[PDB]
Amino acid sequence: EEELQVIQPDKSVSVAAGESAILHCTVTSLIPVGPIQWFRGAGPARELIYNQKEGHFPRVTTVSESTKRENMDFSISISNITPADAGTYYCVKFRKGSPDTEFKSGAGTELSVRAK
Amino acid sequence: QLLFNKTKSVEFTFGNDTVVIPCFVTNMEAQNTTEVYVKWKFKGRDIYTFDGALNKSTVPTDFSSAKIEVSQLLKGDASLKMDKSDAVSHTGNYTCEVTELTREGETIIELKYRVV
Ligand SMILES: *[C@@H]1O[C@H](CO)[C@@H](O)[C@H](O)[C@H]1NC(C)=O
Ligand SMILES: *[C@@H]1O[C@H](CO)[C@@H](O)[C@H](O)[C@H]1NC(C)=O
Ligand SMILES: *[C@@H]1O[C@H](CO)[C@@H](O)[C@H](O)[C@H]1NC(C)=O
Repeated sequence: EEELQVIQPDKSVSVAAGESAILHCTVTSLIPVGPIQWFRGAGPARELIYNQKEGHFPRVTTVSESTKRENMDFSISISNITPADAGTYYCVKFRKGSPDTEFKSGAGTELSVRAK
Repeated sequence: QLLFNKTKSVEFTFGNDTVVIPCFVTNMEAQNTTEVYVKWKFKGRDIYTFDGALNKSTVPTDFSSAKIEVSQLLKGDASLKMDKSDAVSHTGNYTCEVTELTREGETIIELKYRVV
């Protein structure tokens, strides 16, 4: 058997201001038990961008039907991009606990935003 | 996500020997409880956890009566049960968080005590 991989296939993505950004991420395994979350930046001051909990991220949703058990695609769409959204975005796998712990991070995707 | 059949609140009086706080997942697809994690939270603390992979329940000493019926998890039922002593001194908002493999979700229920 092989280790879980978190795959962000795109090193960078360019989006025109006002458009929606698509950030890709897939996993190779659904165990160990625990969620996938997206952040902008890394380290202690990183910003939570998405998880599967209802009603928290009005700009962000999954591209694929992530309500299915077999889903391995964690790609997200972010609406209404402005220059303020520029940065490196990480797809991160957690394991459950009190509290949950980071298990494995994807490589990151740099979002650049094109002005007017 | 795991999706929930939501309940705004449940109420009890002096007449209740125990209480149940309902939590029902509507798209559960688990084959074994090893695939499942449950956390019930109150004022930001985990007051009950079930780690399926270890078949291990954990409560703090001030919620010593808190439990779920582990056999019902495969049907999507993660309802919390506790005795009236733990209930009457801990009224307020409870969060039920369920994880199955990589899918997660949560829902909130207010536990209300009516004085008669
Ligand atoms: C629609 O809303 C979702 C968030 O729910 C967002 O991710 C997506 O980009 C929006 N679509 C468009 C075309 O703006
Ligand atoms: C308390 O008891 C009543 C009457 O049997 C019941 O309908 C209600 O659901 C109970 N409340 C809780 C919170 O368990
Ligand atoms: C669930 O899986 C565990 C680990 O293989 C096993 O010990 C347990 O018996 C399984 N549950 C049932 C009802 O067989």
